[PDB]
Amino acid sequence: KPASMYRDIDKPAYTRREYITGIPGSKIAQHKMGRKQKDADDYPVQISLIVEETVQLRHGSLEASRLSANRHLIKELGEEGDYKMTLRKFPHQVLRENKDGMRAAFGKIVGTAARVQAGEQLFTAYCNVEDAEHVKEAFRRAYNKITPSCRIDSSPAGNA
Amino acid sequence: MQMPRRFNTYCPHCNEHQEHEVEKVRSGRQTGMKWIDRQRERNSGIGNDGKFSKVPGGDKPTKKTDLKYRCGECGKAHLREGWRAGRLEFQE
Amino acid sequence: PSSNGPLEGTRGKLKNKPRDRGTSPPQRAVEEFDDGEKVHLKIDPSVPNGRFHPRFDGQTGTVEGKQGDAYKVDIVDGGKEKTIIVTAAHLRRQE
Amino acid sequence: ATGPRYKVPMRRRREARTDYHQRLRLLKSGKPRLVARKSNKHVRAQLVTLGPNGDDTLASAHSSDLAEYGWEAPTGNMPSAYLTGLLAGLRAQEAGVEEAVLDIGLNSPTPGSKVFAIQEGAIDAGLDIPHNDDVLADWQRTRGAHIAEYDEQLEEPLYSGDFDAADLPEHFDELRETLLDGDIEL
Amino acid sequence: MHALVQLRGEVNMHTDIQDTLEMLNIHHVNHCTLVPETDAYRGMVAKVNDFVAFGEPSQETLETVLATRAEPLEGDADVDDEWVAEHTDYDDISGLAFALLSEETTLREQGLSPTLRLHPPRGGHDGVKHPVKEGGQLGKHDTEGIDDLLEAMR
RNA sequence: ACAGCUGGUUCCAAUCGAAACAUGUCGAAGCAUGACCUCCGCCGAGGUAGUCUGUGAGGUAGAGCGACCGAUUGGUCCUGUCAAACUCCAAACUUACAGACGCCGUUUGACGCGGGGAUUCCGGUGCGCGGGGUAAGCCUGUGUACCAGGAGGGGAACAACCCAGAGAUAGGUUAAGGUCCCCAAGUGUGGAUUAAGUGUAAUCCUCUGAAGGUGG
RNA sequence: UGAGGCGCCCAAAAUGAUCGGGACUCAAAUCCACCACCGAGACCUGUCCGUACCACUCAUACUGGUAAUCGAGUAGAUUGG
RNA sequence: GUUUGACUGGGGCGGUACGCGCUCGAAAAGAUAUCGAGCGCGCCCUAUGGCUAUCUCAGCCGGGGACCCGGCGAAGAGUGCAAGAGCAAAAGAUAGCUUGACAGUGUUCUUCCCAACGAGGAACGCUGACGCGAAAGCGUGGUCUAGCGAACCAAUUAGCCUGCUUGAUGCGGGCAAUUGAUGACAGAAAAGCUACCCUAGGGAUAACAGAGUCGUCACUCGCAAGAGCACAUAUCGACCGAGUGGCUUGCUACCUCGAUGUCGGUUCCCUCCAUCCUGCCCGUGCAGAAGCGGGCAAGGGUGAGGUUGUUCGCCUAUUA
RNA sequence: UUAGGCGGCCACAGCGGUGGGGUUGCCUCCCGUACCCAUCCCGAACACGGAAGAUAAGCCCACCAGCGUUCCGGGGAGUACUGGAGUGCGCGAGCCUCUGGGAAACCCGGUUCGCCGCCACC
Ligand SMILES: CSC[S@](=O)C[C@H](CO)NC(=O)/C=C/c1c(C)[nH]c(=O)[nH]c1=O
Ligand SMILES: [Cl-]
Ligand SMILES: [Cl-]
Ligand SMILES: [Cl-]
Ligand SMILES: [Cl-]
Ligand SMILES: [Cl-]
Ligand SMILES: [Cl-]
Ligand SMILES: [K+]
Ligand SMILES: [Mg+2]
Ligand SMILES: [Mg+2]
Ligand SMILES: [Mg+2]
Ligand SMILES: [Mg+2]
Ligand SMILES: [Mg+2]
Ligand SMILES: [Mg+2]
Ligand SMILES: [Mg+2]
Ligand SMILES: [Mg+2]
Ligand SMILES: [Mg+2]
Ligand SMILES: [Mg+2]
Ligand SMILES: [Mg+2]
Ligand SMILES: [Mg+2]
Ligand SMILES: [Mg+2]
Ligand SMILES: [Mg+2]
Ligand SMILES: [Mg+2]
Ligand SMILES: [Mg+2]
Ligand SMILES: [Mg+2]
Ligand SMILES: [Mg+2]
Ligand SMILES: [Mg+2]
Ligand SMILES: [Mg+2]
Ligand SMILES: [Mg+2]
Ligand SMILES: [Mg+2]
Ligand SMILES: [Mg+2]
Ligand SMILES: [Mg+2]
Ligand SMILES: [Mg+2]
Ligand SMILES: [Mg+2]
Ligand code: NA
Ligand code: NA
Ligand code: NA
Ligand code: NA
Ligand code: NA
Ligand code: NA
Ligand code: NA
Ligand code: NA
Ligand code: NA
Ligand code: NA
Ligand code: NA
Ligand code: NA
Ligand code: NA
Ligand code: NA
Ligand code: NA
Ligand code: NA
Ligand code: NA
Ligand code: NA
Ligand code: NA
Ligand code: NA
Ligand SMILES: [Sr+2]
Ligand SMILES: [Sr+2]
Ligand SMILES: [Sr+2]
Ligand SMILES: [Sr+2]
Ligand SMILES: [Sr+2]
Ligand SMILES: [Sr+2]
Ligand SMILES: [Sr+2]
Ligand SMILES: [Sr+2]
Ligand SMILES: [Sr+2]
Ligand SMILES: [Sr+2]
Ligand SMILES: [Sr+2]
Ligand SMILES: [Sr+2]
Ligand SMILES: [Sr+2]
Ligand SMILES: [Sr+2]
Ligand SMILES: [Sr+2]
Ligand SMILES: [Sr+2]
Ligand SMILES: [Sr+2]
Ligand SMILES: [Sr+2]
Ligand SMILES: [Sr+2]
Ligand SMILES: [Sr+2]
Ligand SMILES: [Sr+2]
Ligand SMILES: [Sr+2]
Ligand SMILES: [Sr+2]
Ligand SMILES: [Sr+2]
Ligand SMILES: [Sr+2]
Ligand SMILES: [Sr+2]
Ligand SMILES: [Sr+2]
Repeated sequence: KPASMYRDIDKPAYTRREYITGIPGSKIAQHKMGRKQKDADDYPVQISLIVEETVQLRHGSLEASRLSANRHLIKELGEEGDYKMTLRKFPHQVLRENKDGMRAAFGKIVGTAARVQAGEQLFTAYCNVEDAEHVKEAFRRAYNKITPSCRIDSSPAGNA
Repeated sequence: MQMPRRFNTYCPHCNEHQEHEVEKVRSGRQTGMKWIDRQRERNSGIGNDGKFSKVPGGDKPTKKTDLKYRCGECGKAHLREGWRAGRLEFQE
Repeated sequence: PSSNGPLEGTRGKLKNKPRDRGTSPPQRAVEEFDDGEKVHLKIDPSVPNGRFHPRFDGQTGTVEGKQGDAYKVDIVDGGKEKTIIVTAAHLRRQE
Repeated sequence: ATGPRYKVPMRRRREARTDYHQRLRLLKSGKPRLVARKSNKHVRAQLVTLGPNGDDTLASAHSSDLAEYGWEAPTGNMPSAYLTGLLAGLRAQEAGVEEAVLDIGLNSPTPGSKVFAIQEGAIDAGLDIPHNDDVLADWQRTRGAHIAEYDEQLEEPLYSGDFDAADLPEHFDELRETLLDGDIEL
Repeated sequence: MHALVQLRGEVNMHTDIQDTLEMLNIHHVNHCTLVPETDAYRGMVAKVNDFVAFGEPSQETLETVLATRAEPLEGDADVDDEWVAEHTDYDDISGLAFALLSEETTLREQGLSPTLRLHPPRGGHDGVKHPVKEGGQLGKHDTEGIDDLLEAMR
């Protein structure tokens, strides 16, 4: 199913589990990556991926981007590299699909998505001044798998 | 539900509270001589008989209480609104 | 609405702010108003009886007499004049 | 106390001094209240009326100012309570009060108690108060008889500061006699 | 005291906004009214803000417009110093202009029609699709801006 | 014959001017009663479409939840997220009553009341707020202005986009929009960018142009 | 190395291509300001008509006066010809 | 001889949004729709009603999942049943007593916002008679909002009016009210077929087609995990993301019902390019020959046959 | 108000903590069950009768801010949101400008350890 179907915020917030059943499980395997035992303050560089437009990102997209990003960080820094990345959003919005014409059209539950306002940080990484470019590459690969354009913003990092 | 056979309440005849006995209203027999009875015979003939060709309606899932309240001292009874009760059993 | 009883859609207007929760002070339930007085109508969630139809919450009527302990307040619903039977517990002097 | 949503009772409720439910029922009469209180040593009667910023006492009497008319006996007994009610009642009539409702606050409606004695006294003073005779102690007890006979079972004077040996209900009579009289400075 | 001129027609304007103009005695495009600066009148002009041009005019400007467009409550009697002097509590237009600007009286109060039926702006105005700060003619104006408009509509 | 269904119903003008909604209905292609239009009569001094101020009503936007509630991360307090059927908070704003100013009414009698006559109960579009639906020149609400029943000017044409509400006739100045020619008005001024004929397209079923990329 | 402006690539449809057309490139494009004009039945102004109200009147016959606050209209109501 | 209802993204089937109550939808007064989301009511209860007295609950901790003692504990308990709301010296618990779940008659509001409409309901009175309490006071059923039914007829309750010249008796007619049902719930007594069909109309409502949409379908692009012996990119290429078309299908009901004749084929003409061949190119896991992939390009060509009405497709021999 | 009673507002009053206060005065704790009354068992409580003792509780007086609460300054913030207007921008979801309004969280510094009414009283 095309994201064009759900990327916009054109419907009420639909998140109440107490009144919604059959909600598919999320495809996001991890929200905290890298060395999650170490603090974020223990790093000289902090870079986030910022969304430029308000949108809805389905869990299948969060997983693909996160995966295609952490994967790179793993390939370039190792299965234990001194870094840590965080996917700070969770897919709370439940999505339907009307899958009989327009009669009794309320759709059946088909998935979940996270609402992201423009300007917000979807992902945030913490690395050493060495791997600062490997993370910028991980994000480049991440924003290629989500709807909106993104800014790779470098927070703590005056080593340029 | 349950209900007391006798209890104190207002008797609209004595105009004061007194013991009463509650009884379910028993149907009295018809005489077959009321005006409606004669109209059924005057207006029924050959073919359909209008209202006299209709047959008994249905039933409500629950009926309302149909009771008589007799004053224990003057012997007169009075009626009251009834309330839907699936079952009415008197105590004693 | 899905139903049309008297308390339809009254979740907010008939609910107490948590701190006003609990039996209300007797003073305002015994207050006396004179004919001609302007009184605001507002049901007190904690007081069961002596209420008017929730739809009239927020009206500022005129006491034009009483019935028993309750008051008869005159209001103008839209363009229709109506008389409301309401106890002091749900009334407040204006100004 | 715990947080924002926490509900603290009305002050007089947490102090455990005012039964608001009874209060409301009392105020519904539209009449003044004959507020009967009592301490370990004393008894107080007040005729309270409703007011804009709080109640308003129009008249009242304390067991202390009872002596002011010839009383050398204790002030926490039946004779004491009755006379106090009568004194408060009399003053009530003075200020123009003609009827009331007994407000025993948080005391118990025990038959023949002092709050009921205060009531009988206030009623004899001419005040119109809804009551029930078979809940009022019998005349003699009000006088102080019960305590006289108690002193009868002597061995050691009932009272410490010798007010008298075999005590006195007859004194109660002298004082009641002095109050029912016209003269008296209320 | 602010001068108010309707620059946008009634078609499609909210009814409560149109009734507001009418309460301010303006019933046509290009019609001008003089309103005192009070809290009550303030709410009114702020409400019609997008269909009008207003501001405080200079004494001279008010004098020019009064001379050229003021009218009696009834009749076609021209209004000039002689008229003013013989019908109002003033000696000439200037005395009137001053009293109006200082809010001591109103046109109606002095037997004059509450409205100044102005002429289309000679050379045109700055447009009715944008406010003054954006180069348009709508909304509040400087005394110089307001005078420029009123003089063009003399 | 009957039909709640289609068609038609013939002269001129002047005043006012809708409803396409609510309740009931074997009712949904119909009626009745209301709302609303109009006419007549009664009444006799106030009225309230705007705003300001005072006294009240309200929990939507937003926000937040170590304030309830239910969701929703990880680590050895901290750290990551949410709510149409959550709220410790909380607007703009809508709304009752009153006073003030404004406007209006007391020969144009307002407000209110009684009675005669209706038409109407297929609506539509824009904008704001929506709910359903991938969406639709979709379906179904709500507030408002418009079309319907609204000319004239502009928009190539074009019910509802812009200006504009219009007796006749005449002179003048503007509005929207435009000023190289077609076609009335500039081949206007100061300055800058663009080399793609990008563009010369307010709005839109109507005018596309995206993620991504660019030592132009 | 960061930011902004315009443009370029991404970019495929059926009878004849298009910004209405011609055609336009220090513009007749775009953006920032500015100057002068054209252009409605709007607004201003002369005269007349209708309608409403006013004065005079038997008059709804004349005469005079007022209208910034009157002048579009489907169904329908009312009235003169 | 008649009936066989209405609603409905056409109708039928399915369902009942056909009478009621709650939350949300609903946009902070009120009102507000859909075959909108969550879900309930057609009862049950003589106490599970009423009053009074005495009393304080979930849950946790400490001392001897039953009991006893103490501490914390504004309410998370309980209150018949949906939901939302109310309630703590109580509206909850226990105990005792009691029958107000009473008779008569109104005011007002609701039903039906505004704004007319019945039954039903509620709040608040006056009158009568009672219960409990010291008394104020409380009790017109259950804390509040669902638990409901016209006229005609019958039975029933108490008193009274009346029946053709008149009296008596029988048997009738009536004033007031209770109970018996119409759930299509503001009330008809009621099954289907028609391809033998007929009429009135409707593009107010469907079929083909047009138009809008583009989920579906076709095609493309971005990213490039993966494999391709080594090698992302000779070649194949998941996920996810972004688009174009209007060839498939679906959706809508805008046009047409006083008619725009279906599919397939045939014949004849024009066109599109996302190119199968032919021309010219680039790469190769390109020796050659040949393959495979890609680019420009619509001048021309793209044929004959077997089954099947087929479109499609399968099959045969030819063919650049 | 050198200690009391009846209250209004109903946490600015709550939670917690410190210090001070009482010979025939006040409130209490306190002492005691013949009576009125009382405990499904207990004079615990309720009720009655009373002063040997006490200021340790309570209570009243003075005060502290750690938690909770009210209001206020400065910052967040004229931000978020928004009524009116636009031939302003954007492929579009949407954004911007002008006009009139205008939060919440949170941080820091203050305020708040009740205010007020009637009666009585060295
Ligand atoms: C002018 S109308 C042409 S028809 O509608 C042509 C179309 C072609 O798809 N045919 C149909 O729809 C046929 C439908 C049929 C149905 C519903 N049932 C049948 O038993 N037979 C049919 O042919
Ligand atoms: Cl029965
Ligand atoms: Cl009401
Ligand atoms: Cl006491
Ligand atoms: Cl008009
Ligand atoms: Cl060209
Ligand atoms: Cl004529
Ligand atoms: K047709
Ligand atoms: Mg709400
Ligand atoms: Mg004039
Ligand atoms: Mg312009
Ligand atoms: Mg005509
Ligand atoms: Mg005429
Ligand atoms: Mg929100
Ligand atoms: Mg029409
Ligand atoms: Mg011009
Ligand atoms: Mg020319
Ligand atoms: Mg082009
Ligand atoms: Mg027949
Ligand atoms: Mg049908
Ligand atoms: Mg509402
Ligand atoms: Mg029948
Ligand atoms: Mg019966
Ligand atoms: Mg019905
Ligand atoms: Mg109904
Ligand atoms: Mg036919
Ligand atoms: Mg049509
Ligand atoms: Mg159609
Ligand atoms: Mg033909
Ligand atoms: Mg090609
Ligand atoms: Mg080769
Ligand atoms: Mg060709
Ligand atoms: Mg001490
Ligand atoms: Mg646009
Ligand atoms: Na016969
Ligand atoms: Na309360
Ligand atoms: Na017929
Ligand atoms: Na019909
Ligand atoms: Na309609
Ligand atoms: Na209908
Ligand atoms: Na006025
Ligand atoms: Na918003
Ligand atoms: Na119009
Ligand atoms: Na034209
Ligand atoms: Na071009
Ligand atoms: Na007409
Ligand atoms: Na039927
Ligand atoms: Na169906
Ligand atoms: Na009724
Ligand atoms: Na289609
Ligand atoms: Na497309
Ligand atoms: Na070719
Ligand atoms: Na074949
Ligand atoms: Na002490
Ligand atoms: Sr939507
Ligand atoms: Sr992207
Ligand atoms: Sr016969
Ligand atoms: Sr027969
Ligand atoms: Sr049945
Ligand atoms: Sr008109
Ligand atoms: Sr609203
Ligand atoms: Sr030029
Ligand atoms: Sr230039
Ligand atoms: Sr079209
Ligand atoms: Sr566009
Ligand atoms: Sr792009
Ligand atoms: Sr005309
Ligand atoms: Sr006309
Ligand atoms: Sr048949
Ligand atoms: Sr169908
Ligand atoms: Sr009740
Ligand atoms: Sr059958
Ligand atoms: Sr056949
Ligand atoms: Sr035709
Ligand atoms: Sr091509
Ligand atoms: Sr080839
Ligand atoms: Sr075909
Ligand atoms: Sr086939
Ligand atoms: Sr003891
Ligand atoms: Sr697009
Ligand atoms: Sr401000």
